[PDB]
Amino acid sequence: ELETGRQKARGAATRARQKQRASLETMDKAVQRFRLQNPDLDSEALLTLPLLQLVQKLQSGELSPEAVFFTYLGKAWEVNKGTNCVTSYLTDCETQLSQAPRQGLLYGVPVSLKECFSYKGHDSTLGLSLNEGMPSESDCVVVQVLKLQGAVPFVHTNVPQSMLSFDCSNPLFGQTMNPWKSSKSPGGSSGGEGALIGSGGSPLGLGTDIGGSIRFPSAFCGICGLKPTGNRLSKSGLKGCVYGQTAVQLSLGPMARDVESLALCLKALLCEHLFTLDPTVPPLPFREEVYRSSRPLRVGYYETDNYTMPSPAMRRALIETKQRLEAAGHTLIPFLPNNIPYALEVLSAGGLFSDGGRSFLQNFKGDFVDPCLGDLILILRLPSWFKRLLSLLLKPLFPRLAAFLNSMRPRSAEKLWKLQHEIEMYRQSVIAQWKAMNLDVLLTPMLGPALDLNTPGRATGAISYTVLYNCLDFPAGVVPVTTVTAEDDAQMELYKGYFGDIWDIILKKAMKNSVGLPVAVQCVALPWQEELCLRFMREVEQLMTPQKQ
Amino acid sequence: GRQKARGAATRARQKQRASLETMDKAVQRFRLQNPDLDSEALLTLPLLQLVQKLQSGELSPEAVFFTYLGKAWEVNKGTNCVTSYLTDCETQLSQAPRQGLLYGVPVSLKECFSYKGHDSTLGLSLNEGMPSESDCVVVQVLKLQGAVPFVHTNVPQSMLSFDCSNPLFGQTMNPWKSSKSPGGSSGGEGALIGSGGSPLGLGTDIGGSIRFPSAFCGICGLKPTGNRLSKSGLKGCVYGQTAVQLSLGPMARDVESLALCLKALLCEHLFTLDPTVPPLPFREEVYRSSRPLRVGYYETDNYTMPSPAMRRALIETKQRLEAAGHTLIPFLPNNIPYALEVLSAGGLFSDGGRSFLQNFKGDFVDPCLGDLILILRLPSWFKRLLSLLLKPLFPRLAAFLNSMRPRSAEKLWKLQHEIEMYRQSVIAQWKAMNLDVLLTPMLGPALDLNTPGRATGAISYTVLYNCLDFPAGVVPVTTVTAEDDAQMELYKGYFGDIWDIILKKAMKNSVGLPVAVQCVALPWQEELCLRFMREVEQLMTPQKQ
Repeated sequence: ELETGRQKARGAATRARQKQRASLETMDKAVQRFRLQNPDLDSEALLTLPLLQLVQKLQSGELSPEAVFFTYLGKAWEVNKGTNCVTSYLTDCETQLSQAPRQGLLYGVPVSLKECFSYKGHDSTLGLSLNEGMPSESDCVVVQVLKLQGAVPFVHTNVPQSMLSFDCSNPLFGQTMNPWKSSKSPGGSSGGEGALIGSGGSPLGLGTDIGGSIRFPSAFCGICGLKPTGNRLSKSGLKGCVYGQTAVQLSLGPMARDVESLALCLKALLCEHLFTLDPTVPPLPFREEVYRSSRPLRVGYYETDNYTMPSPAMRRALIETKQRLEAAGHTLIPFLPNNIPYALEVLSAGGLFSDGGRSFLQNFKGDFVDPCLGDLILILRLPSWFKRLLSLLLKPLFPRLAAFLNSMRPRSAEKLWKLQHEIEMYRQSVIAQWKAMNLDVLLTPMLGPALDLNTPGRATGAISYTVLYNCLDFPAGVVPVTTVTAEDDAQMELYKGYFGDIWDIILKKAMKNSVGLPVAVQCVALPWQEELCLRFMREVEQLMTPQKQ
Repeated sequence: GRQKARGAATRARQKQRASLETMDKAVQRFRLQNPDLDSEALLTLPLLQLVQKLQSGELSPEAVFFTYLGKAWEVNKGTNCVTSYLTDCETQLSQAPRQGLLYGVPVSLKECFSYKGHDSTLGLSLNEGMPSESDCVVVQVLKLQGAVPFVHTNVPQSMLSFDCSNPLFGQTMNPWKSSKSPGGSSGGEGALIGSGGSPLGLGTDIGGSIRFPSAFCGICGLKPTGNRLSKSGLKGCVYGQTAVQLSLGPMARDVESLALCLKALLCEHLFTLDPTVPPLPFREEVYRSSRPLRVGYYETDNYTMPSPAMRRALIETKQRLEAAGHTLIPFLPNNIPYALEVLSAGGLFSDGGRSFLQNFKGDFVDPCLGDLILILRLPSWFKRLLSLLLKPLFPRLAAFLNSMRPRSAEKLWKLQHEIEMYRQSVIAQWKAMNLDVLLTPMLGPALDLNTPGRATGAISYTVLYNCLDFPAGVVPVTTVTAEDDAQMELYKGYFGDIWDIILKKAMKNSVGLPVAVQCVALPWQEELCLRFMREVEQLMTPQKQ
């Protein structure tokens, strides 16, 4: 196919960057006009309040919806100067401020949206040139339900190009940076949400997750998030670059400063509004008594998946939370899901690249390839025979690289059926394993601390803690527990990895210079048991960081 | 290479013979020891009253079990629907949980519902002599709810048919007319329940397998949303096909029995034993509701011309629904030919049926399957060649034959996304008209034996709602009058191809056969679908309530 150059892509970028500048300029001029009429307002007293108190003050009338909106809008503008997390300001959000239903459970709460969520008259670019100049006709289902619950969506946050990366850079809107350290990644693909919420710019945000896209940004930026069962929320109206892929399940969920906020958001979304607008979502209301329950829990755990070697901080975080849960009265049981290498190398990789990434590569024609994507584009473009040959060559010395590369080959519809059946069986397998040890819930090390910029796309193996539960389709949440100590960073010199392939070499360098950065833990429950998962997350939060309760 | 098949067929016939002999000796023992017991009053009792007398202790579980077992054995003589007698039942009978909602209730299972120590042959050789080492999930919950599964019921070969014959156990017959097919693939269940051999049964449905036998034999059936109930442990031909949703559901004499069955399944035990199933309890408030309904309806899908019996059945219920204060609204799903020919056909045969064909290595092809097997065996270049050669003459056959060609994984995604968009487009219409529920004709009456496999276009009324993945249920509303049967001489179809020809002959000579109607609701609204079925039953056959 004839080369079309980069001209159309270059023009798109400048247009996108302008829409970015104009958004920020409108925000600034809107908040300066508010402060010229309300100098009395205390910003810091407002901005430090937890979402639960904030929302109940909006209800009591002690705080006006205009006050909370323009303070957070101002905070958002300020944190954006150092992080670059906002791509667009939602123009007609001020008309929503006045229309907001007073009885709505999220009344007057400013909510941030990952760019993939479509908003009327706005681009969902995904960092992809061919998607710019393409305003959405409608608000997507979840946006509509947020609005109906009194919430105020106000910003689109940055993604990495295409969203198939856990970094946060794209040739259109640039690179998002971690609010704790300029050199570090905020995570991805919901990275903008991580940088914004993490630095106090938003009390609540929404992201998507297919391989760790909610949990990576949450852990890297020291906030918490929840990836629920795939079809617990409406996926309707969401921009993606590949459609009709059901093997590995894509899901969306809340990201917030504390877990109590997450359970509020989940309760707000799970209502008649959602179930009517998207009838394909099972009408499962938020089970309150399960979330509030204070019974002792049988908690499974592991210190390592025996695939990606945890950092000393990850290991330390896991053991510390494991020990404090035993002291709390919970029974802790060693548990490790069988055949993890299988789940990732053939089930996950194969489920995401069944077509050999052909449909995926369509979005990159005549476009730039952002450096934060690594060689993923270069590798996927190679012919099937070359992917096979290279895989066989690599198999003796580099086993991980071999199996991943082989699964990125196109197969028939027949072999897709086989694959989807094998995922169903593996799901049944881990559930059986789960029940035999009679677990309530599961505790997992969460990848951390934040990796250096432009490294995540070169260390794919690190998704082995997150993508496992998109494949299994289990509700999985992430909660911050500790920060990197000086002792933790020194031990990184004595980090070898389990395989010693080029992924481990890059990951060893990426986690250095990380003192004072946050490290999180992962909480996992059985499918449809997100209220159980939140209850467990609430416990973990209470024992590790009790300031948030 | 037919030695294996002849052996498998011989062995299966011995097991079926011994199954029936065990049954006979068991019922003769109980009848002689309990001669005082009134069997006739027992069998005509509606299931709701039957469990009520069982929970109160007015009737014993031993009483209801062997009374039904005797009837099952007797009706089997004219239908050939029982494939196997599940011997564990007699010990499980004594060990039934007293608190269970289905305590002492005998349940009949389709052969694909795997039961410990028994085969799920599906009419294939390669599955004979391979007993299940485990009860499937739904079978477990039934037992945990006090139910007693007693028999395995016959299916057409490979289960991809709405007839009911296989080389192992032979042909199943409609309990109303010997020359008629009982429908399929839950054909055994249709015949058994249809003549009072069982109060309750379980079937599967990929394209009408619950709704065809229920309509043909004159009983109630429900096809829920694919994943409302646990599919774990079910035997099938091809695994991993998710585009067109496979569903399982109850089959019984009245809709009240279906609701009681669904309430029993939608419990703690099902959700614990299969956590992949969304824990949606049975919403009593919805099923029991009596608010007027905005009812969508159509008399024809403009793809398969309904029989005069069908058309009358549709309008009559529509009329009584209007008379009962329900507002009736003309409604038709968009692009039905597109949904059948490219989506539904392509969904089931994305791989050209290669995986389906593997089960037929060295096996007999039952006449009831028609030309399906040799048509699939054709190479894709030749499937394509015939496709656009037949295109000018018979578009239906041409568009089906093309959709039975192998695709790449890339092409499946494209097709899966088209199914997701179509599902959203039909919902968009549904909301635009503000519908509660949808009324649909149900292909009937029963077709003659060996013609369902030669009239593939007749799946139109059923398969569409597997493609949409909507809860759909049938309720018998009328019977074929000689007047209706006479008008079948004027039936032409919309295309006049062989599918229209075979169907014209097959539906003839049907006086006295049951005609049903179809109730459709939105995904996960099974209890609303049952509420509608309850209404349709009450207005058309008030004696059932």
